[PDB]
Amino acid sequence: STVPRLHRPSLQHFREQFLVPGRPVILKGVADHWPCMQKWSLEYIQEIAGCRTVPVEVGEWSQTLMTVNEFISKYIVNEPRDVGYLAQHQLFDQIPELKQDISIPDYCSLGDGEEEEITINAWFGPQGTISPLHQDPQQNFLVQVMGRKYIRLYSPQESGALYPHDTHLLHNTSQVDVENPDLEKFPKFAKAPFLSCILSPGEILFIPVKYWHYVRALDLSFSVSFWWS
Ligand SMILES: O=C(O)c1cc(C(=O)O)c(NCc2ccccc2)cn1
Ligand SMILES: [Mn+2]
Repeated sequence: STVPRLHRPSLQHFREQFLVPGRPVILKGVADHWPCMQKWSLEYIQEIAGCRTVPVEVGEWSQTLMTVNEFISKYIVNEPRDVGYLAQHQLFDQIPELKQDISIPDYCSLGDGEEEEITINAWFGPQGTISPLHQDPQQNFLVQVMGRKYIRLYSPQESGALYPHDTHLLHNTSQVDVENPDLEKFPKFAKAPFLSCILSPGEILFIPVKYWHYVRALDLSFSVSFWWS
């Protein structure tokens, strides 16, 4: 079944019906008028960030460094040879002029943490970037600015059917390939219930703390995640 969509729910409505019980929801009408929604093009990103060094994941992922200009030329526009992903980078601490184009969702103030401790990551890459099914240790607002993303969500109650890796460093990551699972090795995965959605520009997906999520970009995509408690 699909993640529910609510237009600008009250802080109390969000707190009681989603944050406290830990239920995913897509928030409409919240981020859809942030300046990033109309301003962020490849052209704007190149103008404001082109010459800055960014970390890039190259898909068995390896990690390298290059300028934003280099990243767009090699992994976005010029019939890329491999998949490059400007992933989980605090681009707005590096480039404060870009932080003017976003805000922190008001719903974050329902958390128990300081606003200064909210981690804001950029997720900028071509069509076809894929995450492993994984869980994070904080709440998350994932804001879609450019393009769409297909996302699959499994509650923490279903962890047993997701076969987490046995190593400590990877215990938060599933061994299963969500979209082509090995049911001979991971048979419990097939009957695990889940929510899914296509997240589109202007929309905010609330991923509850420790909720397992899987993310595949359907187009050239730019997302901003807010990790908060
Ligand atoms: O908001 C999040 O918590 C979040 C969003 C994404 C995302 O892709 O948008 C994500 N993917 C991780 C990844 C994917 C491909 C290569 C290397 C890392 C992880 N976490
Ligand atoms: Mn994540």
